[PDB]
Amino acid sequence: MPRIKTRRSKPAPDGFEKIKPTLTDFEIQLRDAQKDKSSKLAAKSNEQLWEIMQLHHQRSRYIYTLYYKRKAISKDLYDWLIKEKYADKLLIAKWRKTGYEKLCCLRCIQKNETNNGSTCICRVPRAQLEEEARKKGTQVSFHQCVHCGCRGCASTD
Amino acid sequence: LYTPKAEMPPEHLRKIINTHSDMASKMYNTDKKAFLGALKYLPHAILKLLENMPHPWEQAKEVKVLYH
Amino acid sequence: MTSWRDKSAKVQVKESELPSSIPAQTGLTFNIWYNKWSQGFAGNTRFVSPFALQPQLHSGKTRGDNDGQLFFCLFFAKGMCCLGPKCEYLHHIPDEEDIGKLALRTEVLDCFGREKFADYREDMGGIGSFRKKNKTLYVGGIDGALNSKHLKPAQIESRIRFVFSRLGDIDRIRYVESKNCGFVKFKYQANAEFAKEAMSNQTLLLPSDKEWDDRREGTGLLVKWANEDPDPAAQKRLQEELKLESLNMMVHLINNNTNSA
Amino acid sequence: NELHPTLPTNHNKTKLLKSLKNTKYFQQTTIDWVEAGLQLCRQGHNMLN
Amino acid sequence: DDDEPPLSYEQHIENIEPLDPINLPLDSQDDEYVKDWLYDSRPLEEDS
Amino acid sequence: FTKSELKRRRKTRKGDGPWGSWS
Amino acid sequence: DEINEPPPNICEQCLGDEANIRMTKIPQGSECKICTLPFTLYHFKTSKRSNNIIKTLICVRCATQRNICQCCMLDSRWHIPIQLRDHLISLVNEENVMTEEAKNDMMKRFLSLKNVKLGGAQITTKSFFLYNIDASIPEWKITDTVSQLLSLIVNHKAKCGGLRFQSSELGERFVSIFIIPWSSG
RNA sequence: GGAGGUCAACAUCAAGAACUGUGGGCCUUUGCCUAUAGAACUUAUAACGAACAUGGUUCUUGCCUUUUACCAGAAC
Ligand SMILES: [Zn+2]
Ligand SMILES: [Zn+2]
Ligand SMILES: [Zn+2]
Ligand SMILES: [Zn+2]
Ligand SMILES: [Zn+2]
Ligand SMILES: [Zn+2]
Repeated sequence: MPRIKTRRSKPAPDGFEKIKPTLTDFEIQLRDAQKDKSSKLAAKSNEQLWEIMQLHHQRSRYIYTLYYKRKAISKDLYDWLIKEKYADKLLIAKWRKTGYEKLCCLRCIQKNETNNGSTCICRVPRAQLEEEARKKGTQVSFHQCVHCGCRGCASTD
Repeated sequence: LYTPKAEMPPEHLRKIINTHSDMASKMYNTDKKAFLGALKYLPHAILKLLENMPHPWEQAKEVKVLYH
Repeated sequence: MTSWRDKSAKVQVKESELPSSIPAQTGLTFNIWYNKWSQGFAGNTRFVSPFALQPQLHSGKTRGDNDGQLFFCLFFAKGMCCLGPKCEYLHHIPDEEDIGKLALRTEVLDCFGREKFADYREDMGGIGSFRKKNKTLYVGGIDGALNSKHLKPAQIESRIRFVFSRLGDIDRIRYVESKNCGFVKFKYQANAEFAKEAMSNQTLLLPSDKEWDDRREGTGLLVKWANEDPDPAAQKRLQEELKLESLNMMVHLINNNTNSA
Repeated sequence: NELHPTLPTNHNKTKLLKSLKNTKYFQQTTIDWVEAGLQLCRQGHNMLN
Repeated sequence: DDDEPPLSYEQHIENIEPLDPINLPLDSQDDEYVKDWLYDSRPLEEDS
Repeated sequence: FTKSELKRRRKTRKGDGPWGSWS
Repeated sequence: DEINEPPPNICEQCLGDEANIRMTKIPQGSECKICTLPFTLYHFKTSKRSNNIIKTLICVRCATQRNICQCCMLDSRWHIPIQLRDHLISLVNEENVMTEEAKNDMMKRFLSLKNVKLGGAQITTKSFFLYNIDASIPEWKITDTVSQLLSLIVNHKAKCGGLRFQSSELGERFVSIFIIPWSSG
């Protein structure tokens, strides 16, 4: 488990060093965007979080593409990562499923949280939002999912 | 329906509290009321915290928190 | 068209520069719940804005426009809005047409989307009253010229007219030398409110004149709602206006009504 | 303690956290204990103030 | 002390490195079966 | 719509996936 | 219970023209802006994609006595403000009918309960000095007219139209209840 | 299809030493007699927890100027 080094934490697997710097560059930036840089506007503070969410998402996409896509590491490296909280087991378990392949997060597919219905507009393909932009003619009001800043999360866009 | 909960990184939490720490704005006048609400539930939290103390032989324990 | 409808609207202030919250030192310690100061009492806190809007200079196109909002960005009406074209709430002066849209809904609420109360307020305070239309603004504490008294009350007049003029259509402006106040009156409830929230706490004359550097320590001009005009003249005039207006709307009532027969 | 039972409450079955963690407003994660100790000090404090 | 506002976690504490706990020597002869897992946080999350 | 149309069309968004901003 | 039971009273216009709508229910919402007591508040957006959310500002006890849409606050039947409809209705007949309402605090709260309805409901520079200025006519109407056939300072006290323009090109084009003089030094 | 989850919802958990269904006969649906089938979990120095807190009301006391806060026994 623990992100902290501690004695219980089973020492690294092998290929680790080859990736180690790519990891650390994300890591510093988290320490960077958690820094409490004040703003009076709600719109901002939520933006601030939109970083942390984004980074976390990239790190996981990276480890994921290494292990599954190109198979450039070994099962024990990978599983050691995931044990150390380097990447989301779960989220990656979505990226393996058919449609979700490019998914945001796991709030953005929650059915139960949203007032009605489901699934932030975050998911719908642009190919349709554009259709209501056709008929109605207002272009398209959507830009950022309040939770993330997804824009066309669905795996076509 | 019922998907389960979605676990999220620890950061998102730290950023949250590390902002609402400084409150002087207007936009917190909801959160301000929110705070008074949780005052009812605090002693609960205490219990559910302090029964997980880490015990002499573990160095650092890691827990699962459920936050507002 | 070429002015507002052309180029996208712009930021005024960088969110960095945005003014300091926690109003400063009317008393000892800072209360967290309300945002005030604690003990003691001094002459009231108010001060001229460091800011003002610039009617044709900053106004432009923004997001709410392309997405179809209604209410006007008030932190634009102070030209203090730090979101630039990002702001949903509209940046610019009311035309007649927008009011064409609102006018369904302007019974209850302003052009900034806020809910008018009923009974005004002890002093004729900040938002209006749904029981009544009022287009007409009292203006007081004109000493937000600082104390330099301008060679003619008609220089006051030229200045008041110069300012409030820009902000929309107008009926009239009566300065009063007897009592210090300007009373101004517009077309649309909409314009009125917009100008009001804009013009609080300001100082005067050119990009510089005389004490212009120190303009910033003035108190700033109160702009508050106006009561009746108790003269008979204006008053007779009013009851006329309402009368011809009823005279119009009867036509509506007989059209949909008469159709319903 | 042995002379006087209590004999618990079938139906207690609706816990706080279950009820809570079901809403929009709560979220879930993991974190070092000590840290959560501290967050609880900030919390408790800001409330009482 | 009371004047001394408690220091946040992300900075001071997370980088410090923990400084060893109790445990106890055990043995490779007597305690051989248990010397592996005895001190895990939860001793066996997995042994199927 | 058509697959070619989509594939070509997307690169337009500024920053890869999915935070990348169309327009 | 009964709080729910008189249901919402809503315009069929301002309500917006979509086929299907969803509206929230919150059993103790705001107080009235009128009687100052609680009630059930009903949100909704008009259309689905809107940015702006209609709320309901008043009782159904208070919007009955005066007979009006809780969102709009126009008449139910005529889509018109109270202070109009009961003014027209004052006129024909001759004099009557206005609704004297509620200063103080528990005067209005009290007055909410009694069921009497209310009257409205009962039933349902080149200086140009141009003079002769009419009493009832605004500036908007003046420069209105000017821009309509093709910038001003009026004094209504002295009925003296003071006037200026950008270029004397607008001198010709101006000329090419009105006292003319083309006045400048 | 198998394994798992510090996942969810809906049922049930203290009694004639005790559960439920079904067939046959009687009174007239309950119920009684008889025949038959299946029975998770919990029970005999008796019980869901080889654990152990608080509150209310009503009494008996102890602190003892009075109310919170309390002292130590009982019943509900
Ligand atoms: Zn997302
Ligand atoms: Zn989303
Ligand atoms: Zn998304
Ligand atoms: Zn704005
Ligand atoms: Zn009411
Ligand atoms: Zn309506």
